[PDB]
Amino acid sequence: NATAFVPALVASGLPNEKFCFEGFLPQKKGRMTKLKSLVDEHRTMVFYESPHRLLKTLTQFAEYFGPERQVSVSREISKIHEETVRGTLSELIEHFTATDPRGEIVIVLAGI
Amino acid sequence: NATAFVPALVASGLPNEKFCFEGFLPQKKGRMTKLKSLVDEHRTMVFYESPHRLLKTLTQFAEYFGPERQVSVSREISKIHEETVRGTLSELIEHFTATDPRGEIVIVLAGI
Repeated sequence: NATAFVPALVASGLPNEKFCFEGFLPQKKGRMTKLKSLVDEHRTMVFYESPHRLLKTLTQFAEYFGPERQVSVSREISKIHEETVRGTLSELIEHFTATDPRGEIVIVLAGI
Repeated sequence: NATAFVPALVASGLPNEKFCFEGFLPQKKGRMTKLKSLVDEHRTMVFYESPHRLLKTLTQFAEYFGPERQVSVSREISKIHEETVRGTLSELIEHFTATDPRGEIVIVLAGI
């Protein structure tokens, strides 16, 4: 689902009227640059991620934005049915260390 | 969980700063009265319900508030992990007719 971000934003409990759709992070070349680039972003950011890459992305998010930054990770089970994990980046890293995630997800990250 | 409503409100995408915690509907005596009483409520309402009673409650909500009224039904999997079904009462009745629900839930109902 291409517009999976719409319900993710609603589920997130984060400011969602002003937001930056970022899509997928660069896997390699350009990735640190993109991350570095988002450090002063005050708007909610929305990213898509794969389940096997989520923990790395969340870890690096903690490194660049701080472990206390609010985040929401969501999986769309249907157009009306969503599953969501929300808290600090630190809480989500701990959560997705104990349990691997389950489908393509949307990450909704609080701005500065 | 007694304060399961807190994350349900966040997940709901409904106005959540002004809200009426209603708890459990009367099962029998007093139930129609309570429902009748909420008909002109403009604030979001929050209820707790059991999985075997949800469909009846949602059906009667449609009868009293209208099938187009926005609603969110949530299940707390942990303090940070929630599962949510949101749409019109009509959409949720259809959803919970095809699949019975899975634990104690919180219903977050849009006001008038």
